[PDB]
Amino acid sequence: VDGASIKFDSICLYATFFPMAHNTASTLEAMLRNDTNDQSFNDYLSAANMLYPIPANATNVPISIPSRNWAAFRGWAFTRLKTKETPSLGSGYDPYYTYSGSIPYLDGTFYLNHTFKKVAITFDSSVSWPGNDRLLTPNEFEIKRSVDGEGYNVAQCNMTKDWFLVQMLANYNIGYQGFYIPESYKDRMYSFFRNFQPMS
Amino acid sequence: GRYVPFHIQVPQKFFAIKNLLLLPGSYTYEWNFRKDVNMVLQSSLGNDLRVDGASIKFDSICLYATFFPMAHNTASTLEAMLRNDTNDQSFNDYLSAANM
Amino acid sequence: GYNVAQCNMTKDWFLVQMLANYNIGYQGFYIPESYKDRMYSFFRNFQPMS
Amino acid sequence: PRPPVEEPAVETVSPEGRGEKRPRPDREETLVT
Amino acid sequence: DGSIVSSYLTTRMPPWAGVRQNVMGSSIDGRPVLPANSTTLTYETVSGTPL
Amino acid sequence: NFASLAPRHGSRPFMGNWQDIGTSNMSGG
Amino acid sequence: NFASLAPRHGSRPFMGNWQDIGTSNMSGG
Amino acid sequence: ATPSMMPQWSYMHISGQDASEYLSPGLVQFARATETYFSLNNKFRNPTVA
Amino acid sequence: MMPQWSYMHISGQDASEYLSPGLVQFARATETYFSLNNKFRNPTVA
Amino acid sequence: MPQWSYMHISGQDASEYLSPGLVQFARATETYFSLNNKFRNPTVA
Amino acid sequence: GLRFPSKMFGG
Amino acid sequence: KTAVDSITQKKFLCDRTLWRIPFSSNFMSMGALTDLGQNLLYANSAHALDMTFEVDPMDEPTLLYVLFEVFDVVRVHRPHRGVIETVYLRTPFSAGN
Amino acid sequence: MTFEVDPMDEPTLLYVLFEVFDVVRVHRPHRGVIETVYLRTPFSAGNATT
Amino acid sequence: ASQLNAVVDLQDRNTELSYQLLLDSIGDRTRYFSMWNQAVDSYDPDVRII
Repeated sequence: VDGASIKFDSICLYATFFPMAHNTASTLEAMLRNDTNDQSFNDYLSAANMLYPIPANATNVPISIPSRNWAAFRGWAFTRLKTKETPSLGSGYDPYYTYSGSIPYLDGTFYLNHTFKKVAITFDSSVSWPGNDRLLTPNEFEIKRSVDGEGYNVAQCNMTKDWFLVQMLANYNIGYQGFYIPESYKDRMYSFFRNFQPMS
Repeated sequence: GRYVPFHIQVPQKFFAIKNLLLLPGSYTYEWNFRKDVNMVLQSSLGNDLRVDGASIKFDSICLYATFFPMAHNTASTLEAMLRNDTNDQSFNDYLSAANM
Repeated sequence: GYNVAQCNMTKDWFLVQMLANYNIGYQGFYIPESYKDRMYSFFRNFQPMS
Repeated sequence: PRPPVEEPAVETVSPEGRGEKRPRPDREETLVT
Repeated sequence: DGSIVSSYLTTRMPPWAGVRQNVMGSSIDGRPVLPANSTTLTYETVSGTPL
Repeated sequence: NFASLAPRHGSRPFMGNWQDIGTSNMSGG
Repeated sequence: NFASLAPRHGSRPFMGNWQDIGTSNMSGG
Repeated sequence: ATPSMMPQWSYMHISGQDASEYLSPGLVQFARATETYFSLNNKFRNPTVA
Repeated sequence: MMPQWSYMHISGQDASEYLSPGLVQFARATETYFSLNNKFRNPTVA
Repeated sequence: MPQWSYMHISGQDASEYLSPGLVQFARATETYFSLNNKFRNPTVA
Repeated sequence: GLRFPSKMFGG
Repeated sequence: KTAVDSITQKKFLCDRTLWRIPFSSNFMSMGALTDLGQNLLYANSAHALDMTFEVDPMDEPTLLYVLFEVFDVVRVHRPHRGVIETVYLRTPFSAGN
Repeated sequence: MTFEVDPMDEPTLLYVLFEVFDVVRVHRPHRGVIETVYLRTPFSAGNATT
Repeated sequence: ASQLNAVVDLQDRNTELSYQLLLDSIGDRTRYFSMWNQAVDSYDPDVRII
């Protein structure tokens, strides 16, 4: 609506070639065409990415995965987005996406992490995960509390002691032998302790 | 504000029990905490906070301890190895100084 | 259309200067690490403008 | 905390983890110490 | 409306507070607690009288 | 053995270094 | 073998590396 | 979908051998020689197993 | 003097040497997730 | 070339052309009296 | 080298 | 000296990050293929999943972006000249017929 | 030791670190037994008088 | 020869977030690279938290 427009004049594909010797580049070609020498990559995110809608002023968000193989499952990672700030990428054009700010779904600029209270994970309608009396509240992942009377918070904020233990172990392997500042190569930009700023 | 209900997690600094891996057993663990507002608090002017109305009150103190969920045959082997007199855990103060 | 970096430096010369200093350019251009990217080097000081 | 070490006893400093010129970023390949 | 309530699949009730109903609660001594839809339950609030 | 307690980078257990078993740091010593 | 000139880390001398004796530092290569 | 997921975790290199072990010994010997100027390191999936 | 410096590990063997070989093999395997490294004193001798 | 080898532009590294007693001396005293930058190593492409 | 494990998110 | 009867508010802001919950038996990273993904329970049988999120209320339609972390892997085979063949397999949430 | 300092119009202290080996060795032979031996040298805190 | 697409792309993949999180782990992210327009979105830390 605001008159911005992009128009492509001419687009070229460039490709930089290493000037390898022709007996070396034929030996590497012949080795890399074997079945045992197949080049195998992985996606860095390595995740099936599911968007579940939350209505306005909605507190409880129940989801379900019907019945699947769970072999080689790695874990969960979740962040609340906005429907205004997330395009429908399944179509080639989203006419109802009237927003040109930062896209947290694509840029990685997530900011609604603090808007979570707790998470419950139950496999197979009865097996509460992690179970096994692991956490201080073992049937749920209390991320933050609004009323603390039993004193289960860290860092002079409302983040709980279960969830600070989980997030310092998910990122850093820190928590069973004391909490401390992780070294700066483990503590990247999109990591936990780099961005966790408690307030009062 | 002036009136701050706090909620703090205070580490352990005594070097013999700062990195100690306790083997199984029932241990008492007693500690004395200060209420001195010139010691437990720091002002940016250095004024006497006893005259200046600062006061601390301790409601309750809880000892927390995060266990590694080690397997009961692995943690029985690690227990049995660390009770030998050659596997004694030996520590050193980082300052390692006499203070006069 | 032979310019890099949204400036007027060419694509031949940006390849040569990223290979003279960093061995970067035949397997993709990226930011060299800070121990290789010293003060008097190319990428520390290259400032493309418009 | 300690630089890498070979054991031939004598105690020999190992050259692994040192910085090099690489055509590809070194963090995705190795650990740089 | 004319529709059938509830025609959707009902997920069972989570066994913790702030989910079951959105009625104004009460503290342990009778102080009024605002519902779970309130913005004031997005932080924690603590009271303490000094010495 | 205690080598089945280590993560396998490939088919080999990723054993930690022998030099990381003790601490040696003091105040300049 | 000049191992009594090396600081003992433990019971063994902390000898250096053979390959560190020279230098190859040069501007641009 | 398979009761033993190992033949396709080893095929896709989810749980198996390092690239020093499943590749041909000439390609591993090639990639060590050319490592400073033509990196073949990130072209192959190396699994880590808990 | 010297018999009690080797007892308290002021001068003597490193933790790779005086510890039992089952504990050193344990501490290398579990090094990434359960570190036993800062529990034992390594003497450095001038 | 015999003059690149004399000036160590090409040839053996300092662990190889030096006397083996000096290599063991510079390897032992490396932490407090470094002899490493006194001897030139060739880097041959 | 070829023994370095592959970069994945969170493991 | 005339300070009001105050009440304390505490919260946190943690931008740029994803709330990682690892599917490991001790919440640690002992490998990319965790010990519960290799478990006899979760590999030799099929399980349902019922996740339940309690969030803060917002006066705006919001989304929930859950990452079910898988092994999204390609293997590229090039047997002859001009022939390139890719085989894709992500586990658990495979998308192949 | 003979220190010479600048004069200050305030009662000041002098904090000398006599650097020692403040070392503890911890033995736990049985369940619930915690035996420690402390020793520092030169400035030991135990002699034949105690 | 074959016209058979080697890109079997999926609708519930996020290639962009896979690449934004990749550059954090393989390189320094506060640095600016104008050729790929690699300049990370960063709020001012004194404006967000007063």
